[PDB]
Amino acid sequence: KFGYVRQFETHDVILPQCYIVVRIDGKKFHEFSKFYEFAKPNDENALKLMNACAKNLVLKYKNDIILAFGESDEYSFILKSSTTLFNRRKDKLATLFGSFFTSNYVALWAKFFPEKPLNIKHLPYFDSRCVAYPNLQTIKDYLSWRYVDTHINNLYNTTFWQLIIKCGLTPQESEKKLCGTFSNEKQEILFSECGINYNNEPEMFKKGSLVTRKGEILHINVIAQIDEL
Amino acid sequence: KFGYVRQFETHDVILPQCYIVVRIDGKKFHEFSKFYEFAKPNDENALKLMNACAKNLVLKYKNDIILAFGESDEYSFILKSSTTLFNRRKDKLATLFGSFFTSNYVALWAKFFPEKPLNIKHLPYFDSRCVAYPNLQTIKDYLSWRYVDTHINNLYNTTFWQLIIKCGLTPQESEKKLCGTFSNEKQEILFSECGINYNNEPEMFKKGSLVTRKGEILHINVIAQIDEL
Amino acid sequence: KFGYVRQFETHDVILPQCYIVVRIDGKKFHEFSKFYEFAKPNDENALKLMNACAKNLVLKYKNDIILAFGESDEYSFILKSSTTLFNRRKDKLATLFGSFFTSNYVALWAKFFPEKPLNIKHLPYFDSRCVAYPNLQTIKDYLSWRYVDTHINNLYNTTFWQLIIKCGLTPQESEKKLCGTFSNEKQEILFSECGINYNNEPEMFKKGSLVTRKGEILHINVIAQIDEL
Amino acid sequence: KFGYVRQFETHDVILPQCYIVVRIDGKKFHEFSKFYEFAKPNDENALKLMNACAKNLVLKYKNDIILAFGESDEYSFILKSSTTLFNRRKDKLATLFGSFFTSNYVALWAKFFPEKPLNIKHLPYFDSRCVAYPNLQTIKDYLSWRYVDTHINNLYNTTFWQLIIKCGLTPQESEKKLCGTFSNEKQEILFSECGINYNNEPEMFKKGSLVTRKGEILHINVIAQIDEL
Ligand SMILES: Nc1nc2c(ncn2[C@@H]2O[C@H](COP(=O)(O)OP(=O)(O)OP(=O)(O)O)[C@@H](O)[C@H]2O)c(=O)[nH]1
Ligand SMILES: Nc1nc2c(ncn2[C@@H]2O[C@H](COP(=O)(O)OP(=O)(O)OP(=O)(O)O)[C@@H](O)[C@H]2O)c(=O)[nH]1
Ligand SMILES: Nc1nc2c(ncn2[C@@H]2O[C@H](COP(=O)(O)OP(=O)(O)OP(=O)(O)O)[C@@H](O)[C@H]2O)c(=O)[nH]1
Ligand SMILES: Nc1nc2c(ncn2[C@@H]2O[C@H](COP(=O)(O)OP(=O)(O)OP(=O)(O)O)[C@@H](O)[C@H]2O)c(=O)[nH]1
Ligand SMILES: [Mg+2]
Ligand SMILES: [Mg+2]
Ligand SMILES: [Mg+2]
Ligand SMILES: [Mg+2]
Ligand SMILES: [Mg+2]
Ligand SMILES: [Mg+2]
Ligand SMILES: [Mg+2]
Ligand SMILES: [Mg+2]
Repeated sequence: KFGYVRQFETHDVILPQCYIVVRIDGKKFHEFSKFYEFAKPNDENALKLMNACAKNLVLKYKNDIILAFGESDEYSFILKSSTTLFNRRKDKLATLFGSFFTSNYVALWAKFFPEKPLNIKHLPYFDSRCVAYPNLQTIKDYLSWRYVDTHINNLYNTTFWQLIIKCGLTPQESEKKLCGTFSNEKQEILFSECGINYNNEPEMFKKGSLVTRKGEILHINVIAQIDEL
Repeated sequence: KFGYVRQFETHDVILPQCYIVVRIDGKKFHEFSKFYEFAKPNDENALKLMNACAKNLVLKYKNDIILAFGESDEYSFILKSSTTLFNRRKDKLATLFGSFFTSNYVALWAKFFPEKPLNIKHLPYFDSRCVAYPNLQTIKDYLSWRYVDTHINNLYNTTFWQLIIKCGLTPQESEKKLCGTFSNEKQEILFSECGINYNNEPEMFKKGSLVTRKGEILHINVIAQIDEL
Repeated sequence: KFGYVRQFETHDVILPQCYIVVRIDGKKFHEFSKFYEFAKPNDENALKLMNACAKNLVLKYKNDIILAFGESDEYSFILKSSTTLFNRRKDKLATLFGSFFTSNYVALWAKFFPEKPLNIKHLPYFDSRCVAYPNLQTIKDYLSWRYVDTHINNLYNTTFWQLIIKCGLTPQESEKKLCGTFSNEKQEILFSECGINYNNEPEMFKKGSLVTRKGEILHINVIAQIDEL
Repeated sequence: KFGYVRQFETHDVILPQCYIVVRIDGKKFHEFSKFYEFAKPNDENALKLMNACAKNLVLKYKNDIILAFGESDEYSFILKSSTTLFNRRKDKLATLFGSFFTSNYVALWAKFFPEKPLNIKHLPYFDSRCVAYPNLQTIKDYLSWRYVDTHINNLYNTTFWQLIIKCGLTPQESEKKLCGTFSNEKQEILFSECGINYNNEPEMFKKGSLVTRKGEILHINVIAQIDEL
């Protein structure tokens, strides 16, 4: 009857024998972490909750997910190249993982933050993406890339917010001080002038949250994913 | 450094000057509605909640949404043929609307169901799609199609469940009984044997839930949407 | 047995109810035309060959083509927004039109250039493209855009080559010479110094080449394609 | 000015680090070879024409092709997993090989068939396609799939037409006579009843036509393509 409109849709699928990354990146989590007054560069609970949602998800698809890695508002799920999940539908993959994740976020909020509840006008909601990785080397480098990303970001943010806190700086000059440095330089700027050793930093913050199937862990890259299969 | 993995993504975008439909349809909502013991054929609270999320979602993007229409676990949001929202990106449209709606559902569950709190192991989560409609007639027809679908379904399901309830039938001979029947025939099964008149069914069940901008109403297809532009 | 590799293909199609443009443009036609000594930026024979090919093509699909417009090495074919040809498929439409065209080119060459035969090492070969246009305006404007292009460029290159030919200019100072000018300014540069009038330039050069179904004509935009339906 | 129409085009490309195949299959080659009265089901000259074309094609892009394999009206060209050609664009790869090839066919037709020239109303034109293969296994299997199809088809069609030709059979009873047979059974039907030995059938008909870079060979699968890289 009016059914012909269904003609217009698109059911496109990810290429066979490719890994699938589904990545989830929270929308405006700058302002979102501002409103609920998160813990500044790093909120132990906010990050842990992310981990919770991620764990529940890889638990949910325990067969198709090799592992996951979370950063800020972001979390990444690796789908084995052989997966038939959702008949390899991009939309279904992305949207469904995202909704499920979002749903676990909202659900589990009460546990991690009895402090400040959700109000309404300001809510979490997340982006989701399907990315095709044809061979193992690429997935490995993808995962690495995220890991880099977290490393750099925590470094910069940490030595930035210490300067404001400890040395009383404004956002402008704390930036100029940090401009053009190295990884090591900032760690010195942390160690002497901010007076804090960066290795003494908690390990979930530096090296990011990596969920294998079930129980989850935090360390660098040694690719023993090579072994897990 | 590793950044070339971003080389693998796809930013594909809805063709310019096309109306957009972002459709949301809950996953495994049969099991969902069974576990929380929804009101079978129709749960007033459930549908209303759905409506709440919708109202908040067209509120959120006021500029780009013409209107929305909800059915069961489904909602359809129309975007204006000229919209730049999220730069016309399929992924972002779909996934973001999905997260948001979902987020809204889990938030407002506390409100609509003090009866049964959420547990965990059963959580609401929804699928999302983008569709591209090159002209007004098709988008119109689309909406029509949805409405038709809700009218037909509601009639079948209603005479089905009143057969089971009132006359104590098993699903099978209720199916074969209902098999190959017609409109007036179902409604006849309804009033005589099931002792209930169909026109007195709440309007929101029969004709579905239509969200215009801000507040929302429930009737058929008469295109007064044609006038609002 | 090995047949699974077939499952790797992609069957993607043009969104329904969109006019379709198929554009053909010959690769390296600068070097090509330079090799075969085409006449300056205007060769009656080459353009007539192109037109003949296109005439053959709209002859071939008389059912799906509204009309077609040639400029240089370019030819654009407008398929009706309703067409089901090749089931609306990109690969088939681009490559098949391209092939067909290329084949007619190479066929009818001996006709249009009995002067010089084809050699081998340099052969005509053409890029083809599929574009979707969701309504009338867009299509009209596309066509416009093309006609525009042919008109403008006919003027610029004409006066350029007269500056080189008649006035003995080198390209560089002919370019700085023509730089910044206007339409009638250029026509004057043509009329006084180079001794030719641009209104008597052949209407096929100026207003571009246009083929409706069957017989073909050259003028501007008066969109009388409006009526044909 | 009208330029916005260009914003409707589509740049979609092949996923990085995938072998590409460009396959070429002439539309309606049944009627073409019927019209030009080709040789039963194997025309030596037709095949070598096809071959010279593909050689010129691999010749043209010597950098990005591992090799090419032709069968009937078909030819397949394997592009290396790392290729940047046409910036990996679907449209350009398909249409360009399509057109070059078509051009080469029509050109070198003179050489291969001095017997009957091309006419007009019946002209060769070819469908072209792109396929992405994420790994060597699959590209190998692709090729295998092809060689398989040609071997199988050559036997079936050969004893088919020998049954028609020599024993005076009509297509129906040849079709049944051949129905459900095995390889060796068919070669029998060939040796006892049609009087011909399928071992002495020309290796270019049986084992297909394989172009490595430059000069080209006909044998089976022994993948020394593994070493050439
Ligand atoms: N305060 C605070 N913010 C966090 C924390 N974890 C993540 N975030 C926020 O999330 C951001 C991560 O980068 P983005 O995802 O690009 O920020 P975004 O603006 O929310 O996301 P987009 O709109 O997609 O660009 C940071 O700027 C933080 O503000 C945290 O533990 N504490
Ligand atoms: N009992 C009850 N069920 C509802 C209500 N609203 C929606 N539903 C359920 O939602 C379903 C709608 O159909 P689908 O969305 O295709 O069901 P689904 O199995 O969850 O979805 P998929 O797994 O993606 O195919 C119905 O079968 C209903 O059971 C309600 O108000 N009451
Ligand atoms: N000499 C001559 N050249 C022509 C004529 N018509 C078209 N051309 C050539 O066609 C070109 C038109 O632009 P393009 O199609 O972009 O040329 P191209 O660089 O060979 O094509 P691409 O590689 O696809 O960009 C001019 O540079 C001319 O060299 C003609 O009548 N005479
Ligand atoms: N007689 C003859 N036919 C050949 C030869 N080589 C290829 N063919 C034709 O090639 C065809 C291969 O299949 P297709 O190309 O799919 O046939 P088609 O109907 O012409 O093409 P499509 O419309 O694309 O399906 C066979 O039907 C043959 O008729 C040959 O050497 N001799
Ligand atoms: Mg973000
Ligand atoms: Mg981020
Ligand atoms: Mg559903
Ligand atoms: Mg449904
Ligand atoms: Mg060109
Ligand atoms: Mg041009
Ligand atoms: Mg064919
Ligand atoms: Mg074939």
